[PDB]
Order: sequence, then structure tokens, then C-alpha cells
Amino acid sequence: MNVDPFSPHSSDSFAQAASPARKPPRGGRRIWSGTREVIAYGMPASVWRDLYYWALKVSWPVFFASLAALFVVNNTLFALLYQLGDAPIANQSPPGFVGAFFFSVETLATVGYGDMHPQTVYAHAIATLECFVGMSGIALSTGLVFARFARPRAKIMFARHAIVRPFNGRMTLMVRAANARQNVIAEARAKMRLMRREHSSEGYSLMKIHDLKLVRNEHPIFLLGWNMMHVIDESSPLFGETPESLAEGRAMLLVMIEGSDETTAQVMQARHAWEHDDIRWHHRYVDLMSDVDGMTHIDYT
Amino acid sequence: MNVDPFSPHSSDSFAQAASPARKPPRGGRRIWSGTREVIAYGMPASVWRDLYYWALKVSWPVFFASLAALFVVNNTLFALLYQLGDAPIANQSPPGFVGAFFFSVETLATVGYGDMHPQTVYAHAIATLECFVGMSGIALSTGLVFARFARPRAKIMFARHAIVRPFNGRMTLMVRAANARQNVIAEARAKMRLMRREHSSEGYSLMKIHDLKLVRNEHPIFLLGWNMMHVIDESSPLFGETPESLAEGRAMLLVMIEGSDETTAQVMQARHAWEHDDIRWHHRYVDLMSDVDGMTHIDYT
Amino acid sequence: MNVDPFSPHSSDSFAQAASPARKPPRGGRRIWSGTREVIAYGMPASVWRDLYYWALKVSWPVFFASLAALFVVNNTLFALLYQLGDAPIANQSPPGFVGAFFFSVETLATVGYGDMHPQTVYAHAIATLECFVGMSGIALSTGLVFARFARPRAKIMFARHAIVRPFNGRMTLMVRAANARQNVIAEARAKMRLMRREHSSEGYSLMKIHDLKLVRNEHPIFLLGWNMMHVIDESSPLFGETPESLAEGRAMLLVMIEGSDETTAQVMQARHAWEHDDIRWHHRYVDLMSDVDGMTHIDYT
Amino acid sequence: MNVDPFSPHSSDSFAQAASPARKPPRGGRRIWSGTREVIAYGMPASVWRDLYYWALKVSWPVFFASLAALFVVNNTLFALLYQLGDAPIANQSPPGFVGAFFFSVETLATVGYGDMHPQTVYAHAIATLECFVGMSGIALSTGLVFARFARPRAKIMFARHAIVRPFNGRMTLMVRAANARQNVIAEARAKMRLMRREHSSEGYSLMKIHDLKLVRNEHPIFLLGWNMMHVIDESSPLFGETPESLAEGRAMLLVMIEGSDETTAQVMQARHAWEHDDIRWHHRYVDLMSDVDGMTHIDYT
Repeated sequence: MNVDPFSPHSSDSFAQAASPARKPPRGGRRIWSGTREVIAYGMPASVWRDLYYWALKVSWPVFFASLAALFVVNNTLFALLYQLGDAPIANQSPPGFVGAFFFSVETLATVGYGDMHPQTVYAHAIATLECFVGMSGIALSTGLVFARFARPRAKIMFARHAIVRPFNGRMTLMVRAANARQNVIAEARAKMRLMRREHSSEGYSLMKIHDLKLVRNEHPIFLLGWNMMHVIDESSPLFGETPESLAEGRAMLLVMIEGSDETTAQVMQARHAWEHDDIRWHHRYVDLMSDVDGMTHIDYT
Repeated sequence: MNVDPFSPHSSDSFAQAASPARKPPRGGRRIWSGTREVIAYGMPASVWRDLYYWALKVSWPVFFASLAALFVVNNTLFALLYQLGDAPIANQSPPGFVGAFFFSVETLATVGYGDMHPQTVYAHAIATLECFVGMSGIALSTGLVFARFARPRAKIMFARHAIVRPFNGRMTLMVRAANARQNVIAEARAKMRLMRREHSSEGYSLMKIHDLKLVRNEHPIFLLGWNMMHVIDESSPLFGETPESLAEGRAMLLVMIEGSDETTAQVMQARHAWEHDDIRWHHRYVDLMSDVDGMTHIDYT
Repeated sequence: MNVDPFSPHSSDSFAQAASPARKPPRGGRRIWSGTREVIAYGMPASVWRDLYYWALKVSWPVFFASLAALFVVNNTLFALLYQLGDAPIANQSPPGFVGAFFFSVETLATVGYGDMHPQTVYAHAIATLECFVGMSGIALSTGLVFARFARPRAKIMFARHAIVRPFNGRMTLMVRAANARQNVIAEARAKMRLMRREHSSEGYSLMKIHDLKLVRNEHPIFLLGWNMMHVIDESSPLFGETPESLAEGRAMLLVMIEGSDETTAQVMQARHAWEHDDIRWHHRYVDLMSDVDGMTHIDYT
Repeated sequence: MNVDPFSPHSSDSFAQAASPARKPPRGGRRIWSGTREVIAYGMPASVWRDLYYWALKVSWPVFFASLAALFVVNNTLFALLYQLGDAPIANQSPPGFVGAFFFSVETLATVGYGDMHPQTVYAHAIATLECFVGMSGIALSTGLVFARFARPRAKIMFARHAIVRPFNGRMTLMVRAANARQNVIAEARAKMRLMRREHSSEGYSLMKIHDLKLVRNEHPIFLLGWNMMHVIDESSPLFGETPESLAEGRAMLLVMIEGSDETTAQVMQARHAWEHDDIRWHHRYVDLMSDVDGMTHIDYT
């Protein structure tokens, strides 16, 4: 009966999104593609490695199916080899290449029991090559499988519109962080992208912006549900941030969150940018506003 | 006959906790749960991944049992398939589905020897699917096993009450670090959580506190048994730290310790927070106090 | 129909280098060698580990061939053992050691089906040792395979000559970054190596140079195609950088780029140094210059 | 014919230590022990994990032998089970438990061919349990094997006595770095341990020392063979470093070196401390002194 840990016995957690589950996934910067990145498209030699990338993302149901497809294709190739013209391997329950398929599945996977017919050395060599390849394939598939597990998932990026509301008599901006996975130790850094008035982009196009203020007062260590926030009044590029000026430039607000996961420690980072028109007025100050009386932590979308 | 390394030939090390071993484990922030974090409960789609989490923590005896249970269940499902209605696979030592169980165990695991009866193609297809699934399962189990080993253990968090005692004519606070595993290179950072007097929590609720002082004079590199300590007299929020004031706010002292393990290098971190009432008066100054005359390092609880 | 992601449906990406693909790879700091580093050559005990290194780099086609070669060699050694002089294992389809080869391949890899002849205990012991070794070998090969995948590729180093051109009425230097793989979050640090005029190298030979300026105004977070740049006019060693002076010293410009890959997070770094004569005059200011009207991102060499 | 890379075609690299190879290894902080650390000895529950540690260090020849020993022991236990009293499994080439050993090796490892005798269900259950355990064991052994490879080796710590020699008319201290493996990107930090004159150790015993000066002018990025160095003349605790004073305290000089390996990126660190009497006078200024005329890099001990 701990204060927070008793929470899971509460009502269903489906409030994040029950209905959208049946709807397709959030594909916006992660749509099905053979590219790793839109800029990465330039490398042409990458075609081999593209498969690696492909096998890494959609792989939950697709990988198993893909592996099965590869199995069938590879096995049939073997069957064709069986028909090559050396003394054939027969005496399998199904006559013809079907029989070849039947014993060869055992070879390209594990190893055949009563299919004791390596009568011809040519057939044997073919089978031997298949054995080597098949065990190699198993290692490859297992390696890929582990690699997929190794890849962590960063749902921490979330998606929410920035809100510019006053706080402490000072104009400020606020961003919603995500607690979707094991988020317990993240820290964040804010980057902004403003274009100068004179930025015809013939010179130092795209002025990089250092806005440490979003995280400066906000250093988030008790990350169980922190919000990031900067102050406008100080000396910062954001002073002149009126909407029209922001619109003129390609004002982009970028926030990155990264830290250990408490789980096997990997530094998981997240990238999320919001457009200048994604900023919202102070009217959003109403916030989530807990509906349950008392200090309670609730997650609703 | 080195100075410290001769120590293991001394008396039993059981002083950390011999009797408590039979008692249940320290479940306080790590109780058996299907949640990853109390906040993480909100994500509902996580149910699949919950199993991953589950298989990662309690897994020492439970994993093997679980795997066996899965084996039995999966195998019996196969047996049911054997009874599907195609020409059945018989001619196994035990008649009936028991025989099916007997040969199928070989298929869903490794591969059957004298159970050379893939007489019917329908039976064969069923067996083939089982073979594919079984080898996949082996890869999955091995992957999970390695992943578990990959997860490091951080006993370094320990548990001890803070002590506010005077030192060098200056009021200070002290925290006991843990040397439970391979702790040789950790470094630490201190975070505090104070509530403002005016913190009705309608504004910037929960004032984050930067208290680098705990580690500031204490940078711990010779980590073989270091204690962390801050100074109150300087300008710090802790100046006004009288107990009544601390009680009013939800004064929380948080200390994190992290560094390489000398072992395959992973950055292992630890999180441990102590309540404001977990702070103890200066009377704790007596310390462990070595009982063995001379400079000796002893670990007793 | 996103702004950048629609790009892959454009023309072929082969512009990075279609013809050079048939030409040998860029071997300059990575030529075929048994050394790990030119300085690493000094360690002689490393000969065993040299193989590890060797198996890690060229391994795409070479590893499979090497493994096959090892298989043949190891298997033949087993065959020799078969001929040791204990009662021989015969009754294999091919008489003689060929038969030994035939059944032994099954033993040193997976396990033999109808080769049920462990008639002599001496033969059996030999086979048993082979079984143990073979399964160990499989584990070793799979481990090496995964390790290779674990190794990331850093094409991000690229190769381009530095350009010293004026910008904003201030003399500056510019370096081309690479987007060849998944480069999305890199950051960079600049190091320089100048020799003092008086540097007879009898004292503090080789004055290390701190040139943070290359990245100082350039902190690259929107890394989709950033260029690094320092300023000469400020107080920096580069003020006196006239070509003759640079030539006198062994002026070396070193830039390192590193950051998370968004992929399983590993910190991938890159090292690339350019000679003092690799610096080019301001005439290179023409830049790539997009040929497609409008703001477009194109990758051409 | 590159400048440094042609070096390996030179004379033998054995100069690091040809004869000492036959001599036992440098066991000083890494002697055969069941402890992870001298302080780690305190945890008693660690006994299980001690084996993990043990299997990780000496494992090059020992692991294979250990595994074989475990195989024999586990297999014999199975044989005992065969003799349990259920209808026995006979009809193996060797009569008695020897036969049991013979077929059981196939079960606890891979899977038996002509040993088609699971005649009794009790025998079968025993064999089945063995199959499950054996495959699990294989996974465990492979996991351990990969884990060992994952562990990097840091020979970079080296061992050399500090030298306090004058440089640039300023008293300085110098330390020899090691290039033994793939050392290309390390950086270093210096820590010192001095005891105060008044340090009866009743107060803040052991004054931690921040000596960033060793690396301050020395930031080592061109790490192909850099030496670390601090300056005494500035304000530093080292000003009063006369030998007698150092002797009074337990002056310890600690230097840590860490950075990416260019190899699969792991941050490999190294810890090495030197006693106050390990410091040497300025007479060591003679240095290695290259014997080969011209600027050449040679590694001799």
C-alpha cells in the first residue's frame, strides 16, 4: 500500500489511446521507407544495409513472416539444386522435388533424421553446402533478433503544442514531457532555429540558436512528469518572439530529452521539433487540471 | 600478501546480512509488479512489453520455470494439432497423444531421431511449422537470457539515513555510499526537492533544487568507501533547513551515483531519495567507528 | 507527401559514387593490415587478438570464406584422427577417409543421422571431443558475427579540403560534414596541431591547440547537413595562420564528430585530420551551389 | 608506403616483453581471486555471482576446461539418473552406465542418432529434462562467451614511475601513457590524494585533491603517444610537494585515461595510482630518447 505503486489497481489505463490502437501507427517521421533518413537517401551503396534498417523497425510481425518467406525461397533454391542432374536424392515419402523440399527443410534448418540418403557425393556436397548456409542463416537470424531487442524505444518524444503563458509575472513557454516507458532519469537540452531578418541565406544561413533557458531553471531529475520552461524577459532571442516575427523566420523549437533508462543502461535520446505556428497562446494555461480532488497523478490525452 | 587483498582470508563476510537472506527481498521500489514504473502504468499498449519487463527482473528461478511452463503449453498445443484429423502420426512408443507429446518435444526443441514418421504431408506441414517456431523460440529464449545478463545490478544505492553533523566548525550533512558490487569508479550528483512557503502549487509547483554541494567538496574518485557531504553555512537553500521548515515542505534529499564498472563498461547509475524525516540529528556522529585497532576497513551493518 | 521524405522517389542517388564502386575501397587509414594501429604494432602478444581485429573489418565476404576454410581444415584434422589406429569408423557410403569426412562434417557442425557407428570407444571419444569442439566453434562464430554487427560504421568522417573564406567581414574557415549514414544527432569538437617557432622539440614538442571556435558558433544539433566554422579575427592561434607560417609547422587541422545514432544508441565518433596544404584559398567560396532552383537539398560529389 | 603504416614491416615488435611472456602475468591488482574487489568481499550473497566474475577474467584456457569439467560432471549425474531404478536404458554399444554416458552426451549437448530407446516413459521424462537443461546450458555458455568478448581490455593503464623535472623554467611532473591496444581517442583526468598536516583523520580524513593541471595543458586528443604533465609553480597543492612532506602524507598520484576505442564504441577507462615514493627526481629527464636518427616512433621498454 505505497503512495504511488497502489495506482495500477485503479481503473483502466487505456486513456492514452484505446480506439487509435486499431488506427494505423504514427508514421509522420517514421513512415514505411527504405531510407534511413531523408538525407541518407543520397548514399547508393547503402542498398544492402537498407535491408538491415528495414529488418530493424517494422520487424514485430513482419520479421517472422519475412524469415518464413526467405526460408521458402532458399529451400526451393536447394530443391532446384537437387534436380541439378547428379544422381537424385529420392526415397523420400513424397516423390519428386516435393520430397527434396521435405528433407531439405531439415537440412537448411536443423538436421534430417530418416532421410539418410547422401548416396551420391555430388548430392552430398550440395547438402553439405546447404548445411553450412543454413546454420549460418540461423546465426544471422538470431543475431538480428537480439539486435532488435537491443534497440530501445523512445516514446518519450511525445507530441504536444508549445504554450506561451505568463508565469511569476514573466512571460514563459512550456513543453509537455512523456512518461510513456521507463523514463525515470532523463535530462533535456533546448535548441531553437531562427532566421535573421537580413538572412537572405547567402551568408551564415540559418542562425543556430542556443536556448538553454528551457531547461535552465527546469533541470528535470525528478522526471516522473516534468515540464520544460524558459523565460522570455531575460536576454534571449525569444524577446522579439512576437508571432509575426516568428512566422517570417522558420522559427523552429527543438527539444531533446535523454538519460539512462535504469534498465540496461543505454542513453536513450529523443528528437522533437515544433513549428512556429505550433506555439499556442497563453489561453492553454488551463493545463490538464487534475479532475480527482487531492494531489493525484493522472495520465489522460 | 598485499595490504587490502589479503582481507578475504579473514572471517566470514556474512555481516552484511546473514539472517535476512532467508527473509524476503527488499521490495520497496522494486516489488513484484507488472508495471515498469508507477507512472508507466498509463501506457496500455505496453501489455506485450510488460512481459519483457517481467522476464527481466525476477527471472533467476522464475525464468527457467516459466520457460518450462511455456514449453509444456506450446507442446500440448502441438499435440492438439496432431489430433487435428489429418492422418495421425502414430507408431510412437506411447499410443495416443502421449506419443505425439513424446516426438513433438524433440521437434519444438531440437530434432527427433527414430520418430521418422512424416508419413502424411498434412502432418509434415504441421511438424514443419513446429520446427520453425521451436527454433525461433530457442533464439528468443537465448536472446532474453543474454539480455538479462546484460542488465547490471546496482546495489550501490544502499539505504541509510542522512546525518546533519558539524564539521570543521561548519554545519554539514553526510550520506553513506555502498561498495556492494564492483563500485571502483563512481561519481555523484545531489538533487534536492523543496516546496516554497508560498508554493500553493498554482505556479511553479515543486521548486527544483540545485545542491551540488553534496558532491562539490566530495568528488569521490577513490570510491572504495567514500561518503558524500555538503556545507550548510554557504549560500544554499539548506541554510534555513531547520526541521520544522523542512517538514512543512516535502523536503526530499536525492543523491545519484554513477560511473564505469571496470567490468564491460556500462554507466551504472542509482537513484535513492530520503524523506525530510529521514534526516537525523548530529548525534549519529559516532559513525561506524572501526572496532579493529589500526586503520582497517570493515563492513558491518 | 512530406517536404523532405518525398525526396527518395526522385532520380538515382548514385551521384555519391557509381563508377568508384567497382574501384577498390578507400584504404588510406584503413588498408588491409594485421595491425590495429600503426602504434599498436609494438605489442607482440597481440598476435592472437590480431585475428579478432582481422575478422572484424574485411569480414563481409572474407569471413564466410574464412569460416569455410577453417571448417575444411578442422574437419580434415578430425579425419586424420579417424585414421589414428583405433578400430576405424567405416561403413560410410564412401570408403576410406572420404567417408570419415562425410560423417565428421555432421559432427563438427550439427549431428549425424544414419552414421550410427560409434562402435569403438576410442572412436567415440574422438567423436565426442569433436562434438564439443564443433558446438563451441558454432558459438564462437555466432559471437563473432554479432560482434561485427555491433560495430557501427562511421562514414561521417568524409573527406574534403578546408576552405578559408571571409564571412561577415571576418576571416573564417569551413569544413564539410557527412550525412552518409544515420547522422541525425552528432556534435563536434575541433583540435589543431601547431609547432612553435622555437619548437626544436627538445621541450614541449608539438603544442596542443585548443580551437573550440570551429564548433563554437557552429554547435550543429540540426545535423541534417551542417558545416563547421571558426573565426580567425578573434584571439586564436589561427590569427598568424598565413600559409608560409603554417607550412613551417606541421599545421594539422583535426575535427571530430560524435553523437547518438537514433539507432541502438552507441556514441559513434569519427577522426579526420587535414594537412596544412589541404587548406584551400577563399576561391572555393563558390560552394556546391544548388542547381535546382528553390531551396533544395542535393548530394553530389 | 605511408609514413607510419609502413612501420610493421620493420623488425620484430617483441621489444615490449619477449622473455616475460613465459613468466607469469602481472597479477598485482588482478591476482587470481574470488573477490571482485577487496572491498566487494563484504557482500556474502555474491557467492553465486562470484562464479560469473571468475568465468570472466581467466577464461581464455580455463573456461574451455571448466566447461568440459562441468560437462563431465553434469553428464555423470544424468548417468546416475539412468540407474535410478526405472526400466533402464540399455542396448547401447557399451553395457552398463558407460552406455548411458555415451547416449546421454548426445542428449545434454545436441541430440542422439541411433540411440532411439526412450522405451520407458520414466526414462523418457529423465531424458527430456536432460534435453531441456542441456540446451539451456548451451545458451548459457554461449551467452558467457559473448559476454567475455564484450569485455574490453585496458592495457592503457601501463606502469611507469612519475618524473618531476623542470620544463620551460617551471617545475613539472610527467607520466607515460600506453598505446598497447587501440588507444586512438583517449582523454585523461588527474586526481591526487594528500593528507593534511593536521589530518589526524578525526575530521575530514583524506583530503580529496583536484589536480586538473596534469591534463590541463596536456588535453591529449592526438593520443598516438602522449605524456601527461602538470605545473608546480601555479597555485596547486603540489607547490609544497617536497619529498619529505609527501612522505608524511600518503601522497598518491592517480591518473585515469578514458575514451572511445574506434572499435565498437565503448568507453574504456583505466585506473592507475602511484605511490609518493614512486615519484622520481628530475634525473629521469633523459627519457626514452629515440636511438634511430630522425623523427621516429619506437616502442621499447
